This record gives sequence, C-alpha cells and structure tokens, in this order.
Amino acid sequence: KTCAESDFVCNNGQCVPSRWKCDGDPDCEDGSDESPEQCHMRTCRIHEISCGAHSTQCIPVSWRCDGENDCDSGEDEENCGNITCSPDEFTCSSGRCISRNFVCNGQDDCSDGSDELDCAP
Ligand SMILES: [Ca+2]
Ligand SMILES: [Ca+2]
Ligand SMILES: [Ca+2]
Repeated sequence: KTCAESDFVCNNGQCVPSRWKCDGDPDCEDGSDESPEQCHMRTCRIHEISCGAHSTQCIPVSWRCDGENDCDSGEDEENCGNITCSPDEFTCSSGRCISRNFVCNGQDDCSDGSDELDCAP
C-alpha cells in the first residue's frame, strides 16, 4: 500500500512517486518535496523562487525586500524580514545575529533556544 520502489520519499513522511519532483506541485504539506532533499539538484517552483539554476536553492519570495530575490548564496536577504544581519553571522530564529560559535551547539544562546530548533543532522 505504498508508492513504487523508484518512488521519491518526502520530508513530511509523505510519499510522492518520482513524477512530483520540483515542479511547482505543493504535494508535500511542508513544501519541501522540491527542496534540496528531493530536488537535490534544482529549485522549487511557485511559493518559492529560484536563486541558482546551477545549484539547489529555493526560498519563499517573501525575502524580496528590494522587489527581487537575490539569495544565490543567501547573501542579499538572509533573515531580511526580522532584522537584516550579515550572512557571515548566525541567523537567529528571530532574525538576530550572533557569532557562528553559538550555532546550535546543543545549548540555547541567541534568544531562548530556537537557535537549535530542530538543529539535528
Ligand atoms: Ca511537487
Ligand atoms: Ca531580495
Ligand atoms: Ca547553540
């Protein structure tokens, strides 16, 4: 009662045969059927724009603070909503920036703990 062997597994535990690849199809409740996990070579489509036709990078257009997404390497708008930090800093769940040394080291630090919100492998 499961997809065919060559099927592609989705990140939300959902199952989608190889034909629902990054193709603009919201089939995964978490929108990540078109992310680097399944579309590990291309970017999502609609509800997420293209930052690199040469790599796997799709993000939600909401970071177009200048009317464009320029995040080729997440440099122009990383955490552009909350606070604009410098891409060379550790993006906080609230947008804040701290030293990359506080990157989820299994210990809270930036605000409360979100700094490690599901920071597992
Ligand atoms: Ca899809
Ligand atoms: Ca932008
Ligand atoms: Ca930490």
